[PDB]
Amino acid sequence: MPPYTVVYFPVRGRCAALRMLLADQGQSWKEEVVTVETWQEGSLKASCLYGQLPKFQDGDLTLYQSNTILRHLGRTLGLYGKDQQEAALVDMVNDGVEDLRCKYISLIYTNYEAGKDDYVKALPGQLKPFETLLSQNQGGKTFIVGDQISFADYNLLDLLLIHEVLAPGCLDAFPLLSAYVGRLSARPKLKAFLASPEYVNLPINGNGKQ
Amino acid sequence: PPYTVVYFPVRGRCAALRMLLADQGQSWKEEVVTVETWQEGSLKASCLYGQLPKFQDGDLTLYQSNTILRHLGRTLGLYGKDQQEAALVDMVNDGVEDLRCKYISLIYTNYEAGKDDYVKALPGQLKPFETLLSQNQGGKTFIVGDQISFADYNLLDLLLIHEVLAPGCLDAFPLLSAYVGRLSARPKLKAFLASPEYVNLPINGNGKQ
Ligand SMILES: N[C@@H](CCC(=O)N[C@@H](CSN=O)C(=O)NCC(=O)[O-])C(=O)[O-]
Ligand SMILES: N[C@@H](CCC(=O)N[C@@H](CSN=O)C(=O)NCC(=O)[O-])C(=O)[O-]
Ligand SMILES: [Ca+2]
Repeated sequence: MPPYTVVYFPVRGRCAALRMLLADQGQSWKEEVVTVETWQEGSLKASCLYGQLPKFQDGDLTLYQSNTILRHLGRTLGLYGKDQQEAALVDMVNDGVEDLRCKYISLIYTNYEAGKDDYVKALPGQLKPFETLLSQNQGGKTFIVGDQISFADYNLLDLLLIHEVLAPGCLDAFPLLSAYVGRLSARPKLKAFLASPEYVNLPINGNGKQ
Repeated sequence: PPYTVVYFPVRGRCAALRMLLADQGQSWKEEVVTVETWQEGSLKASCLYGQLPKFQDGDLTLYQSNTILRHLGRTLGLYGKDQQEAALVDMVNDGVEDLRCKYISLIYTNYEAGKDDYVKALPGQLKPFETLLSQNQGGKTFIVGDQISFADYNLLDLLLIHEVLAPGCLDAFPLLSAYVGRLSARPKLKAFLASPEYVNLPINGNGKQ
């Protein structure tokens, strides 16, 4: 059996980035799907540390919190910068990605109809920091931090992909981020994963909105 | 080092990192940002995500409170003994961050009408931390492993501000209760928590708590 197990609802959501990471790094993992019906049962939810998913297993290590899973995999697979200084920059990027993801999730699940217009208008200002970071790192020709891929790249990549769906052409204003999405998405293992049913046949979110 | 904390005159998202620096015997400077300065626009525009705190470690400039905590945890050896513990430390910190976000939402956007439901839901929000303690050396040491981590400081702050919001919220949790008393008694931290540097700052920026 695989050493890694992802326990989550049948959506990309907060597991999209970690899955891209696993696939691109040639890692093996199992998908344990939890249906909304099974979740309503209460048993599993009550057993979850913070009463939520994703839940992740690495051998007998049981983790919760999507960013905890990303950092754990980043640590173990060498995707956390070349030194302590870079590790901090990677965290700074991931925390920024998380802040915007939280806003994105809030829109999708609690106020889509009445908040989309404002969200899209504010989007450029929210994406600009990442374009700025790319511009300050090798002209944005490599990764978000340093000269090697990090877990933050996978999280940012997902953030960009879902926003292109939410607001088509949103990266027209950000040449480096646009090229970055195309470049990372072309990586052999990641490219195959992104085109596979395992990824394509899952909705981005669980409420039919995107 | 040297360390510089750039923030508004409140405890807020710098409380935990300050407790960490003080408890670890580190020296740092406080750059207090005024309303005029922030409204002026220049400083804000220069911040990566347009927000504070901003942190200086020598020639390294950081933003994001949890990035600062993890950086100090990494460089000062407050991140568990190995990868397994580091993951648990992250799990705790992310849990603390989630509740802090809910707390922030309450304080700044729905205090009057939302306090009732928030306090009613609080016990269920704190229980996970009691459970974590119960599974680590009977809760007699730290939140993860046998050494203090950056998550301990963040959790400690979370618990302190909730005791203000809802007095007695830890009475049902013996491990958390003893944990707060134990951590708060650490010499350097005790002195810091009793100093006006800490005491004379409001918890939040809108006078609510
Ligand atoms: N800070 C946590 C959040 C986990 C979370 O919000 N999980 C949701 C599904 S993903 N939603 O955007 C969840 O488990 N919802 C069910 C419930 O809350 O009962 C994380 O894993 O990043
Ligand atoms: N995710 C960030 C949030 C930083 C933040 O919210 N900063 C606020 C002050 S603390 N508020 O609860 C801030 O800089 N507000 C001024 C503004 O946003 O113009 C962090 O540092 O954790
Ligand atoms: Ca240590």
